[PDB]
Amino acid sequence: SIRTTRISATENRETEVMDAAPCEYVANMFSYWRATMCYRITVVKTAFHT
Amino acid sequence: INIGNKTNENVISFFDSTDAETQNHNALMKGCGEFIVNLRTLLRTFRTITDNWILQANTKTPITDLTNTTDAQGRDYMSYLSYLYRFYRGGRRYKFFNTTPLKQSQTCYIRSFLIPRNYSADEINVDGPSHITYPVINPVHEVEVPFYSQYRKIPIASTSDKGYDSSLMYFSNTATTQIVARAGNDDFTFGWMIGPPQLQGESRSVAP
Amino acid sequence: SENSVETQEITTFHDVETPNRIDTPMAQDTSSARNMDDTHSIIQFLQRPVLIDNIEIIAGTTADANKPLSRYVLDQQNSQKYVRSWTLPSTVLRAGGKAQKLANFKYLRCDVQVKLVLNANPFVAGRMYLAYSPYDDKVDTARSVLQTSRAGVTGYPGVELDFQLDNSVEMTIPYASFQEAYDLVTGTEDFVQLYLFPITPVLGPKSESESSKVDISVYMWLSNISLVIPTYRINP
Amino acid sequence: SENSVETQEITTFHDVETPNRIDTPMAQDTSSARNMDDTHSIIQFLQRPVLIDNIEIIAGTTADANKPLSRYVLDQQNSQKYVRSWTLPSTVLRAGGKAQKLANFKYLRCDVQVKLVLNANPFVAGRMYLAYSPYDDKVDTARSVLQTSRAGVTGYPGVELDFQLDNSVEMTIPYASFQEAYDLVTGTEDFVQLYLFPITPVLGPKSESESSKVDISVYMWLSNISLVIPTYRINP
Repeated sequence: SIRTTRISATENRETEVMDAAPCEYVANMFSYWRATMCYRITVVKTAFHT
Repeated sequence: INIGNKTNENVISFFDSTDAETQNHNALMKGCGEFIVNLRTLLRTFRTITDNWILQANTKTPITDLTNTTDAQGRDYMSYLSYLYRFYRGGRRYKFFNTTPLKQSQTCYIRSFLIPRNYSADEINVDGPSHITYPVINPVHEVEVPFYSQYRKIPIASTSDKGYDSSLMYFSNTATTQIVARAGNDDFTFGWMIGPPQLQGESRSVAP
Repeated sequence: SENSVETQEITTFHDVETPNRIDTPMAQDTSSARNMDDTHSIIQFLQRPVLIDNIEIIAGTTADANKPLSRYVLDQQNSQKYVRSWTLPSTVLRAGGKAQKLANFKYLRCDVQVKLVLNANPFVAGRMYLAYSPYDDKVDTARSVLQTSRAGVTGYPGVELDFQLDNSVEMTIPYASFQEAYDLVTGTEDFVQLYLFPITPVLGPKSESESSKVDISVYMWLSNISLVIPTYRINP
Repeated sequence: SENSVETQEITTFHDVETPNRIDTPMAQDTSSARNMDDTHSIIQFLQRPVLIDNIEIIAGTTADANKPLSRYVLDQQNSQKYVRSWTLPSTVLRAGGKAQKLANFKYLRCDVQVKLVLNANPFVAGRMYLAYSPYDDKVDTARSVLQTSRAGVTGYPGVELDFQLDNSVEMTIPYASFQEAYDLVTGTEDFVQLYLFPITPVLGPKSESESSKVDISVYMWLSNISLVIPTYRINP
């Protein structure tokens, strides 16, 4: 996500702000990676949605 | 088939050629050599926390005049893993690399001492366990602060209590600008895991 | 020195001597694509289910998808009304990119599987019937499924397709032709020709702005296949 | 009743119950396409030799096909003169309809075979050399085969190609890349790049209307292959 502030009448600063999963947050330290990923997809449904 | 819900947890997998743990040894033996396992091992390597610290001549300076600033950034490994944890125990090894345009009409030397945490300059004594180097013959100041605490562990940025474990005081004679690097000692370790805060990217600052 | 007759896949050579062939010093293993997946044979590749059709029913209904099965069929104009018509195996071979993977072959001995994943809300009832009829558009007019009565349609082989009891059906449509081993080049295969009939009309509340949907899908894949003779052609 | 998780080739399902599947009463064997040929796997299918190139030499010669190998190469304009250039495996994969049979895969671990069937009259002599050079049009200029001397060209791996002694050569070009398992989708493979050099000029009687031909042909096929990851794309 990009944060846009003001400095002068015609100049701004766009600072990149990233989210960080704990798998992501460790990987920023290191350069090259290799990992078996996982994902747990959950549906938030009622008793009646199919 | 009835109206209701179950949980029936499914760990279903994709590609299943070989066991994962076997290929990771074979992949690092040809690409790395070194096999990084535990993050406790990264608190033993001296990463440079500053590039320049222009210290005014003849002043007993606590490192907390730099530590309160440089625990925000997370540039090293101590302050970058200050966000994934809450408590810590263990002493902090410090190394000081001299980068001063030295002058021959003086005899430059470096002292070091102990203060408890977050005291100011004049409100502590000077006779304690010391160390001394001479930067004409030895540019590196090789100092380790022990872990002399009242409590078994310390949370980060505590309340109005102060002076509850020990840290460094840095005394010189001349206006020596330096490099400061650090990591924890042999028994320095974090604990009590939480989730991580955010990260900051590039700040190119385009005009419109 | 005289006998150089070697054999490839389907190919043989005839030279004077073994033509002084050099090769690798030692065949050392390299990058690990073998360790990531096992090799999928061509008989293994024609057993992958494909998303063919996606049929949505609303009751409704203005359209032909909920005209129920006629009790009697008195004339060929008022033939039996259905949902869709799959003319096997000419549908299952073209879809899923299979025909661009069984090119340069000639004869095929397949068994078509059919599965219906079904997903409807609990407030909707009804029942369908999934009949197949071989040579249904080749035989004389009176013998087809589309000309017989409701007792004659249901008497064909198939499976019940109730909503609340069946969220999946497994039907095995056999190798049902008189010709040995289906031709592919200049193909006019169309042997078994599938159908989908609603027996009862789909039922829901007669007040609208309620959206009573059904949303059927169809999966097909081959089984017990044998793919034999190599050629140079194929139909596009 | 709760556990309906079945497995296709590379595909898994998740239903509430086993959806009341009906099938064939008895799976009786039918027409005998299995008895006429055994099924050819996809690793078996990428081992068929293909007729790629058909090179004819007449001595002659006005053309570049009998400029002999230069003893020295002093400048890049006067580079080394050759016959043809095969940029493997991008030649062997496109030809023989192989790329329309390894579509919907991703990674490949091949070894390219090369055979030269040769057929010339007894009244013609000469000698050629079949060198391969990996990354020959990727590395810096001085390291390619086309810029080195005659002793440097022949020092590359290859085989002698004399007429009267060799009517067939067998060369095994290995898996010679740094990337594990060649990419196919958005492919720029071109790793090993083959060549064909004449060492001596082809010799025959200097009186013409005699037709001293050579007529080389080239066969290539893959070996020790592993074809692993499934995708939906491919390059045309």
